[PDB]
This record gives sequence, structure tokens and C-alpha cells, in this order.
Amino acid sequence: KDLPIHACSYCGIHDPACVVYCNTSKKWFCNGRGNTSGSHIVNHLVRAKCKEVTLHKDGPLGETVLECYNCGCRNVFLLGFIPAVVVLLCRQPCASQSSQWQPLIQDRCFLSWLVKIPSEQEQLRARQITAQQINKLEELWKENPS
Amino acid sequence: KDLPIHACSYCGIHDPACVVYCNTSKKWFCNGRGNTSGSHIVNHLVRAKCKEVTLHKDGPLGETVLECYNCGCRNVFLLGFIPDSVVVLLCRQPCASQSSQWQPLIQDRCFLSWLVKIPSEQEQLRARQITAQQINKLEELWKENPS
Amino acid sequence: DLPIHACSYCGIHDPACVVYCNTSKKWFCNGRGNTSGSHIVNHLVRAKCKEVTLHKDGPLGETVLECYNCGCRNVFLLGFIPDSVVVLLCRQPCASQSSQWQPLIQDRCFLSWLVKIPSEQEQLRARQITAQQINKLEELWKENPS
Amino acid sequence: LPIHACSYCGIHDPACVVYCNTSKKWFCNGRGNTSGSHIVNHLVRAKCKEVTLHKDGPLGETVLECYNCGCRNVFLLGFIPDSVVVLLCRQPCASQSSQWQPLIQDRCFLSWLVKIPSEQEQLRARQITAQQINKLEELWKENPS
Amino acid sequence: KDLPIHACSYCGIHDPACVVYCNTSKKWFCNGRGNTSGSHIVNHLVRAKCKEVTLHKDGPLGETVLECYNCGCRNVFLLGFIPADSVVVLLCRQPCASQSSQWQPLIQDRCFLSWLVKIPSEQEQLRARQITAQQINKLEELWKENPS
Amino acid sequence: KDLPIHACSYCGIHDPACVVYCNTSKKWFCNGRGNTSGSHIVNHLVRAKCKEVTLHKDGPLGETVLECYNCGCRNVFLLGFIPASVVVLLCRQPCASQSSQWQPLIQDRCFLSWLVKIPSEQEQLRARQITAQQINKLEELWKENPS
Amino acid sequence: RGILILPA
Amino acid sequence: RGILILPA
Amino acid sequence: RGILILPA
Amino acid sequence: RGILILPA
Amino acid sequence: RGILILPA
Amino acid sequence: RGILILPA
Ligand SMILES: [Zn+2]
Ligand SMILES: [Zn+2]
Ligand SMILES: [Zn+2]
Ligand SMILES: [Zn+2]
Ligand SMILES: [Zn+2]
Ligand SMILES: [Zn+2]
Ligand SMILES: [Zn+2]
Ligand SMILES: [Zn+2]
Ligand SMILES: [Zn+2]
Ligand SMILES: [Zn+2]
Ligand SMILES: [Zn+2]
Ligand SMILES: [Zn+2]
Ligand SMILES: [Zn+2]
Repeated sequence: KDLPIHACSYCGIHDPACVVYCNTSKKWFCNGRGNTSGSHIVNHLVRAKCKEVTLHKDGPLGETVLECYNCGCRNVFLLGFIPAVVVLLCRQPCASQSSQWQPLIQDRCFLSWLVKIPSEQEQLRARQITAQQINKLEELWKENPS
Repeated sequence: KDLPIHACSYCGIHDPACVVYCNTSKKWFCNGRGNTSGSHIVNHLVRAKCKEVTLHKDGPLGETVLECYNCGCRNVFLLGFIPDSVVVLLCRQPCASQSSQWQPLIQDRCFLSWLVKIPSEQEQLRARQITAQQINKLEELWKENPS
Repeated sequence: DLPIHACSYCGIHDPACVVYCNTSKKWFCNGRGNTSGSHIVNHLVRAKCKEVTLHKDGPLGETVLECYNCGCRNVFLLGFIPDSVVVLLCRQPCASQSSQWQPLIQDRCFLSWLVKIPSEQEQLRARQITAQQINKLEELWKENPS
Repeated sequence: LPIHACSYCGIHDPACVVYCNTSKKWFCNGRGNTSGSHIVNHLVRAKCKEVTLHKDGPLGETVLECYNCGCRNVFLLGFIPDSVVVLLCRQPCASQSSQWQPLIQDRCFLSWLVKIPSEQEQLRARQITAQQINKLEELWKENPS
Repeated sequence: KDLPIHACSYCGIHDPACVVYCNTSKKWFCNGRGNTSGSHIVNHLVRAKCKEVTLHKDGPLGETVLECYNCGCRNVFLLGFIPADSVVVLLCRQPCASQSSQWQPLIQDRCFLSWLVKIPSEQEQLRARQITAQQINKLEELWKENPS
Repeated sequence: KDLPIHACSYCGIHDPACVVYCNTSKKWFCNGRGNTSGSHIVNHLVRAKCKEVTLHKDGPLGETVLECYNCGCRNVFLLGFIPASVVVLLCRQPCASQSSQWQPLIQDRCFLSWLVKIPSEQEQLRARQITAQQINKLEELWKENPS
Repeated sequence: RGILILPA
Repeated sequence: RGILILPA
Repeated sequence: RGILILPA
Repeated sequence: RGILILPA
Repeated sequence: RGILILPA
Repeated sequence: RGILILPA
């Protein structure tokens, strides 16, 4: 099939409210858990040791690079938010007492108001891939990124 | 709230076509995954090391303890079926052996959707959200205080 | 020069908040202001009407509310029964056991998922009008509808 | 049979029949062999709501309607008590701001409005089953006659 | 035998999830193909030049006239559907489902989609009266003078 | 001015080779876009949810309700044609089906120009100027007062 | 119009 | 009725 | 009128 | 005519 | 006891 | 860049 360019490189889900652009690897991944214990994008970020993401314009939040309001850090593993509207802040120093906060990644997935968790149903229709197969595929991606 | 007696002990969904009674633990669990990688009922059966279940009367099939037509085994991890509109439950072995196309009732660590329905996304977001860790701990505690 | 869909009592024109009276052919909002019921409902009781239409740009689009079964348009007889869909039905007979149901007008306003409640903030900015002035005005609308 | 005989079973005591204003046929307030009255069953099946009582009945020729707003939906009308009756919609017209009892209880009209035919009078009728009513109403769409 | 009122006028199938009411000719037809290349209901619609149908009350979807959500058009050859989890919206292909106003027609391979009207099994069509293409055309030809 | 009865109800163009009668609303519209992105006639058909049209007697093809040769369907959104220097109109389905090179009568939301002439810019520049919103505005008022 | 006088 | 001869 | 709720 | 699909 | 008759 | 307005 000719699936869109913003489809999860693991399972193919392409709902724009559900996929995340990895700025470093230059490939999209969704925020569903599938058959692993974490979401596809997070697992990818952990495995490939990347940290900066971009949302899709047709998601609820539009095309948006996540970064600290205060200093511009783009490390999603350091970023979090405080209600008010949401303001994104590094946990340290920018959200410190001197400068109610919660990280953007909980239970190794993006919070669903940031990136939609695909429903169990829609993930059933997507390409089924096991944890072995992701490591399977990530290992290869350095020699052949395509 | 005082939720019905057949509501999922992990997250509370109580649609009767979606819950399964654990005959050993004497509690109910749903066939949605929630925030885990398998369904609640299966995870409980694996974790509490149980095997015999009962469906709810107001589910599609009424109140029914699952068991083999041939031998009466009640181990759902061994039960399955082979196909118009009658279904016979059979152990994969020996009762479904060639000497005596088969598929288990538990696939992808949940019960088949025609047996026990998967709760909708809408329906799982509204339920009490609980993590895989929280389940693991809570199952560990249930030996000390089932209440 | 207020938009055509402004509450004839107080002027709110947020399309998710106003309702067209199909008989009197004017618009009314689903906020209470300082009354004990919402403007649309208060109007319906005073002018003795029953059939309404939602706004084109509201969450549910342009929609004459009516029973799924018999087509009755009497909002005071209609209610609903529940994945994310709702069916409208007369209380009698169409929602009877032989033919979990809840009426569409509760606490003398439309349910907010049907017609949005204007916020207290948004109603203070609207033209504020007292209970007498409305009955006053409904009395006048008989001779001069304008 | 008279023109006001129950189109289902033929009963024609004028204090017992009800005119359906939409389908333009008459029906009795007896149950016969069914679980509800013929007229109510008719109203539910054909999806009608407006009726007229018979002139030689205790209340004479009368289209039932709300005193306050003029609604004619029998499924919404009711009354509250010495010897006068005011018909009122349950909502809004009978609300607290505007002990109420519907005119249709136990799938028939109250007996003081339209009398329930006797066991004697229902036995001498054309016996008809619920299946048959359901069947016959289905045909009445193409050939009402 | 005395077949129910909703039996296919061609072959006798009367499973309510399998028959479709032709609103114009006022007869019932099933969605099985038999020995033709299309379902009895579709074949009837093409030859008798009809277009508006109604499903049976005891089918999965109840008594329901298929029509466009937007304009109320009832032409089954123009209607199609769009998903919304297990909810579906019907729309004319044009204009109502147009880009400016992923869509699929209700009739594919000359039958109604099976989730709308069930295709009888080969087994269940074998038990029904067998009818050839020749006999149907004859009968449609006959239905004009004496619909009975 | 006293324009003919067959003038575009939106902009006043009245060349009989350019206007189309709406059989339901009983008004005329031209096949020019003016200041909008589609022709006036189509925009009205989509807006008022109509479908059956009639051409003007003094046009190249005379007074004619467009319809399928085969079944008499009059829905212009389903109609198309197949060349014969003769043309036959046919529903997309079933009448133009394989069992029963076809092209719709409406492409890029106007009637094909051999069916209805597109007015020249000169003729559209002189017409009453109207915006897409004003048309939306004007259609909404027309059920309350068609006049 | 909404009023019924009971028979006795 | 369904057949059109285009203008000469 | 145009919306269909499909089986389980 | 009578069925409503509510927002997200 | 071992047999399930499912509806359609 | 660091501030987010959430859906309805
Ligand atoms: Zn994925
Ligand atoms: Zn920072
Ligand atoms: Zn659960
Ligand atoms: Zn066995
Ligand atoms: Zn107001
Ligand atoms: Zn109703
Ligand atoms: Zn009777
Ligand atoms: Zn009333
Ligand atoms: Zn057939
Ligand atoms: Zn049509
Ligand atoms: Zn349409
Ligand atoms: Zn024009
Ligand atoms: Zn045709």
C-alpha cells in the first residue's frame, strides 16, 4: 500500500494526532504501546538515543517543536509542564522553586493530551510488530536507514 | 460510587458482555488492555495463576463456565474451537488431536471478541486508569488482604 | 450591528451557545444569566413553543432536534439514550420498555453537550437583563415582533 | 358495522372508541387478546398521537389537547384534580414552576375518559391476535382500505 | 408453502438480515447472487430501474431507509459511506462527500456490502428455490402487466 | 433595471445560452463563477441541496430537463455522457456500467461548456458584483423570504 | 379546548 | 429525453 | 437518516 | 433525523 | 457444557 | 515555543 509519509515506521499508524517526528533519525513514530511495554516513539528515542521531536500540523497542537519556555532545551526526557494553558519547562533549573510540575513522558509514553494514544482497536489493524522485531529493525537502521 | 458487583477489580468497567468471572479468585475482570499490553482478565489469570473462568449471564452467551465438550477440562489456556453457527470447545490436546484449523480462545493475550467484547476507547478512558506496575503490586497484596 | 444569531435577550452569539426558535424565528442562548432557567427555555415556556434548531457552526451543526422513531419535535418530550453516539426519543411511547433515558431539558436548560453554557465571564459581557424585562419584552413581542 | 367500529375487532359502543386523527380510523380501548389496548397499540405502531373522542360518549366530541399550549400529543397530556378537568402537558405546562397523572396508563386510556369494553363485549368481538394486528398494520400503509 | 411476507420474490430466502425492500415496486429481494453475477436485489434494481430500498426491522440495523445524511438523496447507486469507531455516515459521492463539502459506495461487485445486508451463504442459497438468469428476466418482464 | 425572468438570480447575467433553471427552487442561475470559485448554478445546487435543472429554450440545445436516457434519473451530480457528434446522458451507476469513456456533466463544479456556455469576462465584469459570503448570506435568507 | 366536564 | 445532438 | 450503528 | 454524533 | 451457540 | 493551548 502507499501509506502516507507520516506513518509509524514500526506499525504504520498515520493518524496525524498520533504520530511524532524524530528530528534526528528523520522518521515518524506513533504513541501506541502495541505489544511492547512502552510507546513506539519513546522506545525509538530510548534505543536510538535521540531526544528532540516535532508534532504534525494536523494534530490538535499543530506543527510544534517541544522546548522549554525558558531556555529552549529540546530534550523531551528533561521537559515537563505546569498548568495555568500549559507552559513547558525543564525540570531543572527552569521549573525550580527559585525560577505542580509533571513530565511529558509518563509510563514511557507521551501524555495523551500531547500526542494521542492510539486506541486498542486501531492498533489491531496496524502492522503487528513485536519487541524482538523493533530491535530487529533498529539494529539494521544504522547501516541502511532506508 | 457503589459500582455493580461484576465490575472489573482493576479499573471498574461493568458492561456485562465485557467482564469475566475468575472462579478461583471470585472476582471479575474486563477484556480490555487499558494501559497494559494485554487484557486485564488474562493478566490476572497469569499473575494469580488461575485458569477457570465464567461468563456473565447478560453477555452474549449467558452465564457459562468454559470447559471442554469432551473431558470437562476448565483450563482456558488449553481450550479452543474448530468451525456455521454451533461451537464446540476442545482442548488442543488430546481432544482436538488428529487422532481424536484449531484456534485458542485466548489470542494476543485477550479473549476472542465474540466471546468477551473488548471495551471501546471511549469506555476505557472513562474508567479508573491503572498502570502495569499498579496491577502487579495490587495482585501481590491480594494474598494478604483480598478485601 | 450584531450577528444574526445573537440572543434576542442578551446578545450572546457564540454559535455553540444559541438556539433558533422555529416558531417565533428568533435566537436565544442557553445561559441562565440571573434567572432560574436559561434564556432559550424561559422563552419557550413564555411564548409556548416547542421546536428548535441548532446553529450551523455548533458542534452538532444545523439540526432540528427530533425523535429517532416518530419525528416528534417537542423538546419537552424528547430525551436521549447512549460508543460516542446518542439517540433522541420521545419519553412516551418511543423510549418505553416495550418500544437509562434522560430528558434534554434538565434544570430548565438544555444539556450543555447539546447547547454550550456560556461562561459566567461571557455572560457578564453580554447585555444584562432581569426577569421582569424579559416577560415585559415577551409581552411586547406579540404586538411588535421587532 | 357502524363507521366508528374498532378497525381491529369491531367494537362500536361509542363510549369505547377513539378516532385517530392522522390515519382517520377508529379504535377501541379494550385489550382483546393483546397486552395493550387496540387504540394505544395502533398509535404506537402507526406512530400517531392526536385523537378525538366520540360525540355520543360521556364527554361528547372532543379533540384532546392541553389547556395551556394546545399540544395534542396524548403521550404528553395529563390532569390534576371537583368536577372539572384541565388537560396539561407534563412539561412545561404541568411543572412546579408553571400528583400529575398521564391519560395513558397501563397502555390504555383512563376508563373515565374512554371506557374499557367488558369481558362480555370483548368476547362477542372479531377475535384478533397481536401477530395479526402487527401484520395488518403493516399492510395498511399501501392499501389503508 | 406459505412463505413470510419478506421473502425474496425470486428465490424464497427470508432471513431478515438478508432481504431488502424495493420501495418502488413494493416487493422484497435478497442479497445473494445464486447463479447470476450479482445479488438478486441489485439485479432487480438495474432491470426494473429502481433505486430506493428499505432494510428489514429484524436485521442488525432495523427498519431503515438508506439515504444521504446531508441532502436526503435515496439513490443507492449514488450513496456510499464514511467511517466516523463502529459508526458510519452515508453520503452522496457528489456533492455531499466531495473534497469541498476514503469514501466507498454501498454497492461493490454488484451487491450491497455484507455489513449492510448479509450475503446468504452458499449453503443457505442451495436450500432456497434455484432460479436462472433467463427465468428472472422473464419474470421481471412479466411483473409489468400483472405485478402479481 | 427590468431584467428578463431568466436572469442569474445571483448576478443578473441573462444570456439564454448561459443560465440554468433550478426545478425545485424555481429560479435561474448562470454558469459563470463571477467572484467565487465555482459557477453560480452549482453553488446554489450545493447550498440549497437541489439536483434537477432545466436549460433555456433559446440555448443551443433548447428547453431540456437533463436526465438519464435509461432510467430517467434527474440528479445532475450522478449524470454524465458518452460520445456517440451525438451525446447520450447516463447515470454513473448502473446505466453507464460495464454490464450496461463516461464523463460527468459537472467537472470542477460547473456544467460542461457545450452544455451551458460560460459568460465572457466582459459579460461577468458588467454583472452585479457579489462575494461568496454574500451568496451564503443570501441563500440563508431565501427560505424565510424566497423573494 | 383542554376542558372536560365529568358526566356525574 | 436523454439523447443530445450538439449544435451544428 | 444517514447514520448507521454497526454490529458489535 | 434523530441520531447525534457528539464531539471527541 | 462445552457448546456455545452464538447469535448471528 | 514552550507554551501550549490545549484542545477544547
Ligand atoms: Zn506505531
Ligand atoms: Zn529549560
Ligand atoms: Zn479492567
Ligand atoms: Zn478436553
Ligand atoms: Zn441570552
Ligand atoms: Zn417519538
Ligand atoms: Zn378493538
Ligand atoms: Zn401544554
Ligand atoms: Zn433471492
Ligand atoms: Zn435520485
Ligand atoms: Zn447527498
Ligand atoms: Zn450569475
Ligand atoms: Zn440512469
